[PDB]
Amino acid sequence: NKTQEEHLKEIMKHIVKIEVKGEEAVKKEAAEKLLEKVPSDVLEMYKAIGGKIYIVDGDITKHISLEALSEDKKKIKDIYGKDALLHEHYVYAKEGYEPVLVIQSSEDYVENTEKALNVYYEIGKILSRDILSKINQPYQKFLDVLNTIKNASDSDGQDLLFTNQLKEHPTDFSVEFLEQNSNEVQEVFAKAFAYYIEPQHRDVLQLYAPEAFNYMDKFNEQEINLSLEELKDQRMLSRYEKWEKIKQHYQHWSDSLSEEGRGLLKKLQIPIEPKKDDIIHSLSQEEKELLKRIQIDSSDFLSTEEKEFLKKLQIDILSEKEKEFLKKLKLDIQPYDINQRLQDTGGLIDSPSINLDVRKQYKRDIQNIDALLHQSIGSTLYNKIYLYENMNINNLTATLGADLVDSTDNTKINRGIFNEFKKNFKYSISSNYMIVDINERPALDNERLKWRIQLSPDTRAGYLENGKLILQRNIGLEIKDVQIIKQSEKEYIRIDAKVVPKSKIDTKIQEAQLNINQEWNKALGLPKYTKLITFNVHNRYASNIVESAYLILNEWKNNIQSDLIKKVTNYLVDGNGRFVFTDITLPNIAEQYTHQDEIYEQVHSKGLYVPESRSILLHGPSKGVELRNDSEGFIHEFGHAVDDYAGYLLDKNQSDLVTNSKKFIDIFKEEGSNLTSYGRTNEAEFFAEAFRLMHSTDHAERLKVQKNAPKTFQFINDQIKFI
Amino acid sequence: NKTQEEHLKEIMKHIVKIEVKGEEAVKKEAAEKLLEKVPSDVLEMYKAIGGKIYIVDGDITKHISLEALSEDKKKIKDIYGKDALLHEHYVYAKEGYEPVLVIQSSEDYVENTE
Amino acid sequence: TVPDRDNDGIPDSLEVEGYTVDVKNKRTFLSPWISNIHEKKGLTKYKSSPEKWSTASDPYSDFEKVTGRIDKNVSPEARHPLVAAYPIVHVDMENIILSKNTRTISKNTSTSRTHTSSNSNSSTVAIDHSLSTWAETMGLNTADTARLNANIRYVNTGTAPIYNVLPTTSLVLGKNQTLATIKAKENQLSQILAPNNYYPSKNLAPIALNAQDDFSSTPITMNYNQFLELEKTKQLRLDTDQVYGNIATYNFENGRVRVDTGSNWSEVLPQIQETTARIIFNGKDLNLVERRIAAVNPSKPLETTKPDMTLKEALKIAFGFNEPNGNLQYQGKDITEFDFNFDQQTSQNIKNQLAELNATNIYTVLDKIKLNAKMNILIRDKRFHYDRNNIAVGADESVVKEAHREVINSSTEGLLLNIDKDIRKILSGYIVEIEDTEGLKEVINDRYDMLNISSLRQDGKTFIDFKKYNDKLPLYISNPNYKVNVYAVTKENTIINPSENGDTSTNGIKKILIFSKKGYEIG
Amino acid sequence: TVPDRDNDGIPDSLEVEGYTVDVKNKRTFLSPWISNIHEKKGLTKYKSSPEKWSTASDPYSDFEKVTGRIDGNVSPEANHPLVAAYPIVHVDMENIILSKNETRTISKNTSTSRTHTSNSNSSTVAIDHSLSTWAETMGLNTADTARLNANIRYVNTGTAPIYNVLPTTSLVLGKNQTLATIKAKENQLSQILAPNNYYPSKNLAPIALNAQDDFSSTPITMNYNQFLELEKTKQLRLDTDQVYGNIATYNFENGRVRVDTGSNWSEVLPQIQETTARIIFNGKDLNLVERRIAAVNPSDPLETTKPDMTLKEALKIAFGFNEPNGNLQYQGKDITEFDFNFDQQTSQNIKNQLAELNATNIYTVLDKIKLNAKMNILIRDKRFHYDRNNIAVGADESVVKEAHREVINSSTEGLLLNIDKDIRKILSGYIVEIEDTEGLKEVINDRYDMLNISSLRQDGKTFIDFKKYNDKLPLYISNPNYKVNVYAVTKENTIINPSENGDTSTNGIKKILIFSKKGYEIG
Ligand SMILES: [Ca+2]
Ligand SMILES: [Ca+2]
Ligand SMILES: [Ca+2]
Ligand SMILES: [Ca+2]
Ligand SMILES: [Zn+2]
Repeated sequence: NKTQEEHLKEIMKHIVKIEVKGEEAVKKEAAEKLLEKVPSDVLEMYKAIGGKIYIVDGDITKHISLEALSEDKKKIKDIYGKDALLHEHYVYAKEGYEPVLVIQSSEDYVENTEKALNVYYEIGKILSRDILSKINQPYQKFLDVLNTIKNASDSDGQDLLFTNQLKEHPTDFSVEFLEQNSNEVQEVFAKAFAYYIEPQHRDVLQLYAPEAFNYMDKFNEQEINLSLEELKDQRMLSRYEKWEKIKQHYQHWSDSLSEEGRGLLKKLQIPIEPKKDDIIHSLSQEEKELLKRIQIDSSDFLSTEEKEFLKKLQIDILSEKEKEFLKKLKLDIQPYDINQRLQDTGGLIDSPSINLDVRKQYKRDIQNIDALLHQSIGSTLYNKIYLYENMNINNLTATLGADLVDSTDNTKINRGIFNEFKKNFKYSISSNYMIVDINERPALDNERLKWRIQLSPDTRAGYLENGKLILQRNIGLEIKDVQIIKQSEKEYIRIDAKVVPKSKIDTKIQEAQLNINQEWNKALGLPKYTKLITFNVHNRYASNIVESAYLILNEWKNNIQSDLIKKVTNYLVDGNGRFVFTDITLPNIAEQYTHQDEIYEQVHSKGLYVPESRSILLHGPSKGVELRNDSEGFIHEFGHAVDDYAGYLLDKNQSDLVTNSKKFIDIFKEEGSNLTSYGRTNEAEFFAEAFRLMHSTDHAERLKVQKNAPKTFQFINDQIKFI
Repeated sequence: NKTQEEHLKEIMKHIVKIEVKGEEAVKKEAAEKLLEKVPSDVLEMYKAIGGKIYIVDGDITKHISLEALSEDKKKIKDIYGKDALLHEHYVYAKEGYEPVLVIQSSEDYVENTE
Repeated sequence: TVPDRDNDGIPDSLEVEGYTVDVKNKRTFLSPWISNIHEKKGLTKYKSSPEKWSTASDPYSDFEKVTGRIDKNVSPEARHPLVAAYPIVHVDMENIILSKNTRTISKNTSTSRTHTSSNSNSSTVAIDHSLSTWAETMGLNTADTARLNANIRYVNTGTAPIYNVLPTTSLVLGKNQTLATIKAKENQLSQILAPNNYYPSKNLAPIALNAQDDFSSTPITMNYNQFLELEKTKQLRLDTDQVYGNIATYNFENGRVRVDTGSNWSEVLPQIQETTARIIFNGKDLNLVERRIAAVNPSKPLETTKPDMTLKEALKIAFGFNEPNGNLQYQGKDITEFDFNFDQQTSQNIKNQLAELNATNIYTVLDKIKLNAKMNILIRDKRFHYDRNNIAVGADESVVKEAHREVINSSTEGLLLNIDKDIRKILSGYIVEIEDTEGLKEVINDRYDMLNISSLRQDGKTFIDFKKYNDKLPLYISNPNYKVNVYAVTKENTIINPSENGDTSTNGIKKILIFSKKGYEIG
Repeated sequence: TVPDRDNDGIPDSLEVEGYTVDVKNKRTFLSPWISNIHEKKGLTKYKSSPEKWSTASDPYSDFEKVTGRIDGNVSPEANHPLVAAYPIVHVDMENIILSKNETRTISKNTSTSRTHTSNSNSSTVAIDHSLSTWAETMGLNTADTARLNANIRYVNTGTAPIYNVLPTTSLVLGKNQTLATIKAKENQLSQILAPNNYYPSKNLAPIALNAQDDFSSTPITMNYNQFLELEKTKQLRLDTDQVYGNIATYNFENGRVRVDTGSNWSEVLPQIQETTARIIFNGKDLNLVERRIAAVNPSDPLETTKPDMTLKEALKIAFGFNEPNGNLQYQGKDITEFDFNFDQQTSQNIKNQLAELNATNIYTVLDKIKLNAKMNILIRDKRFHYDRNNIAVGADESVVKEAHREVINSSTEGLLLNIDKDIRKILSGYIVEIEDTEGLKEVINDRYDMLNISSLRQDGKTFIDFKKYNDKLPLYISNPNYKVNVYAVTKENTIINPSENGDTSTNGIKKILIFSKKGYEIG
């Protein structure tokens, strides 16, 4: 316990002094103790935009740089909204193209909260009005903060951070309001910065308005360094000094290059296009006569470019046994692309879904590229490195790739689809080769996603001369923040990521797999160790494919009664069933080439039922030609599963499906011509289409099958009677 | 020596709770706290001879895999030699070539010995 | 790492956001309030204050009140955190004898706990005046000095027990003449006086002032003027103070409850009386029952951290009102039958809270009225009249007739009927007259002190006795044409002395007939 | 971290710049003063001293005053850190009874009041001199000896309770003739004396000097000359010391408030009296109220570190002045109705501060006048005339006549009219006379002590009685043309003895005409 002479020692430690430095040295040291609390980043940015820090004495209107101010600008309202005059006040900041910070010096900045609070308010007003208004900030993130503040239950944040004009605004805050009232948003950001910096009021700003506290805390931790580097991006000499340091560091690996390495890098840049005479001379037989007479614009297996290439090959010289030659000649005209092979395989370059020596040439060239990419990044010439990428949305998803951008003006982002995008985009896995940039270049018209990669100390890469860099294979990326920016009046998406090893991301996916298996055995009544859901995921949009499985299976659960679910899933558990929710290509998850007969008979589409092993696939990025979302794709494949299980309940030694019986082919020729065009190809697709549309979300699509095919409705409701 | 507010702290450590997970999460975690004590080897062997571990709710004769049991096999004697009925009891094991372990789930497996 | 400011043992978020105490597999289990589970079982939603070790400022903590780790004598409606637990003791005087310092007068007194228009507990002793002049009967001249002697029983009505120390009661005659001072014998009796019990209990001997075996008790004496004032008023008054001894605490090491020498009731009563709102009520058995409920005090920053207390919830947690089908009631008795009395400050406050809500009728807005600390509310039964002491001392003629209206026997010998135990507290007797049709009335026991003909019966139904004071002979009418009238006298109309003219007649007694029959076969 | 020089719980920059206690979701939070929120809620901007554990040198700290962790009996204007909490006890004597040491006895009802002349407190008893020679009634010789007896009550007007101890009171006749010394029996009574309450409180019996119970206390006796002077002056004088006993303090581990034996009032009162500025005020109901506000003493380095206290802010935090529309006023009563009396040194200081500011009207510059410690300010009311003890004993004739403007029920039985409660205090009696049309005036109570004809009625008004000294008969109006004057006298004009010539008549008594009406239906 403390005795009394110890209290004498504490109170003399606060009271007694030994050295007095006069006036002006303490005047100088009080000002630096004032400016020590501010992050150094905004001082460096105020240094870079052309600002001067003037610690003066006496009056502040008597300084030279504030001489030409009018009578009107000398009426200043402080942090609390009350009146002041500039010959009475002590800090003013000059606006425009040459800003000036003027601070009256005194010994009252060391202990007081008020004067230091007003100084940090003026510094925050500089930050909101000058630095951030050169990269078009504040923006939609801070508008979400503002609408969270003014739609609260309690009315203390509105009193603390808003003026009277922002109170009486009856609706919410749109981006029009940030356009034509940007100075009010600047005042609000300044006031939040002021209450966050001064360490007496930090707990008060946490208590009265917590969301502004979270915003400013995450801002002063990460976004201020990111914004300083993006402000240096607007300047050219910083770009070329970063260019200089990267070229000097990566000089010796470009000095240790051979001709074969440069040829491999250039063949990794562009696809090796196929030539046409080597295609035509390859046949020379009856095969030329099968290529010569053919319905070009009738078969639905090849794309537009591929049918045009075959139309180009007719001038270089049918749903029957000729189209197998089309399946075989689909892979024959595809360019030698390393990126497409790495993008489609998902790490298994031994997947035998293409030709033999082409697979071997792929594998040897990929091992050559990975063996040449051996140089680490860990160096002493630089601090944190910010490497960019412009990427298309269609490389991640085709479900949101069309409705991301609004239809009225194509320079906006639709906010509902943006929140659907933002909801579960937590991480990323880079299997293919990220050809990244050193500095910023503007994007192509299809590419609104503007990545920004922060590296690792163990990043392995190689250098190119034209202003690019390439990353290696199997890199883990954990997403930090996804926000809408504006650049040159075109609204975009900015995405940050942070490099992690692959084992953490696959550990997360293993944990999520075990959790979804426990939950959907618990909801279906199945054995403890059954593996019914699995994830073979390796691509960039991994997290949303992991998270969207829950919505897919719940929507399949809600659209069908529970008895058919239980019975057909019991059949699938008996037949080694899975529900592969993957985002890699369909012939490469190894539930499908372990039962097919030919390589060119492989299938790539939305959902797929493997008849021998009783599996249901799904594809992540790709969107169906018919479907509206993936949940109808899962019901669409559960249709084929019900077809197989009904084919087993006619005879346990006979045909696999109930639609191959001739007791449904008559109904398929009677009522198979009143519904959508996808099922019209043959009987099984109409079967799955009827089973998809009978269990719709809204009941009117269920009632269309009631009105158009009533006997098929009665037959399908007799096919549920198999229990 | 222990003073009295330390006994207040021990008894509040046994009494007070902060988070309640509903019913079914505690139902799930009670069953895994039941099966944590068994050696993993007999679970792996029961996995290898073709057995299924079914943690169910409600009645245990109402499950599908115990549907075809006769009237005679629903008279079970427990550990102490006394009588029980399968719609009153809570665990049965099915004999033969495809064995099945059926456990009624509850929050009574965490503290009880019986 | 768990936030706990008040050191009572419950975390903060539990206390602001609701918590409840459940017993599951024979083990206590405290947990947050989750409505879809806990509404079905019938558990109680508790709230309290995060910065007070006890919300109502009584020496039992919040944890010890909600979980049961308390001295078990504490009443069941004080196990809630918001109801204050503290003793309320007054003195019950059974019977008195006046002797001259046979020729001594012996009466049976009926005392009651009073509340006039906070400190101390007063009770008003009413001496019986019926048949057994007092100055003649004791034989007293002018220069006499009388002697007083009586039997008392200390009676608790509070919510917390008293250990070993009884209070010190003053005996006041009239307005402010102190007669004597009653103190505790032997300075320690080693007893317990629980809630709702008598010391000494109902099957022992009462404590006698100036006892037989004691001799060192000072004689309680009077002079002549005080003796005449005691005869002309028939009233005393007992003013009891608040020394209540120590507090029993709970030992967390081995479940033992013992009297703690370092904790005292005299240092926790003036906080209960400063932070809580008092609601006095007499609907159960027409006695003034005092309770205190914890409430906010707006100008104190550690008092606005109490839970928000309405008046509906205050009645529910203190007195056991319930709403079975939306009507808030007290064991069938509905609250449109009770009036609300206030004192002046809380009257102004309730008028402001009513003028705020645009409401005029208080009985429909009870879940919207918020209580604050230092309020005072008195809830009385509508059917009765009250005097200055707020003792039930009268009723209207209609309810007396309609309560006596279900008559069982009516003849020339008496009257037997069923009578309620609320109406038996306001009647001082019965008399029967015969009124002639030309206008001649005939009162049969024409004195102010022959009224006590009624006697409580082992059946519970009292028999009005016509025999006892008619020279033990019943009533013979000469003509059944003119009527027989029997009437009860109610305690605000009962006269206790002759007038200045020495009148002993029946005129001046304002009548309330319980009987109206023409005398013949009808009755 | 954050510097804390005094270890009271509040940091320094908050204590110099303004801090306040806010509650958000039922948790006490100590905040810097942010004026754009805290004026809308109605919170208060406190300020205190960085280097004192209590700013006004009273036993309660700064943090325990601003947060409510304080003894609950402390008055609400002593919760501010700049207002000192300390008890002020004087003695209230209700009646006196004079008797001969063996009818021959006297029983009069007295009216006492607290005085302040030009640190210790006292009170002055004015024995009522009207009807109901003292030596003739008592029958006293020159060889006599008198016995004095009375009923007293201790009254507190301070801002802190006193636990278990009562002061030691001397009784003074004339100037320095001590008749008796009053002490509290048994030395520890287990009582409480809250601010603005009595002991024993108004619904119990008063303390009697040498009561009917005890005998062994000292009989109060006088000789013949003391009885002569007491018949002359009608005025005793009580003097009270300052032994107030121990202090109730707070505990943080369980919230209990207990009498700590290691802390005493008699060693903390001579710090409050040395570091504060005392303001006396009687605008409430003409009784003197004393408060002490902490102020800056310029020559002491730990006393210049208090906040600066203007006289406006001192009146606001002490007495509940507020300014609704600029004019600072006290419940409508504007401050131009109030004087300012100073003692010598602070009059010198106020005159130097007014000469510095080049202003002459003190009522317009109250926000610029700074208070220093060790001042004495007396703020009285302008309407009345005050005697040597700052007690209202006189008035001007305008308000005395305007008190009797509002008439209710005039007749010849008396006058019943609505009169103000402030103007009842200065008036001592009424004179009632009959004037003919011809010019003769006949006073109907022709003595100096038959003037007590007014009497308050418990609804809140007074009823003048005409029958009271006319042999209980109504007013004889033979010819209703001529009129009856009934009018009043003030205490500075009232005679309290027979004259030196022996004149008992009403001549020589100054008078204010309040009433003359015709006699018929108007009156
Ligand atoms: Ca607590
Ligand atoms: Ca608590
Ligand atoms: Ca301090
Ligand atoms: Ca302080
Ligand atoms: Zn199709």
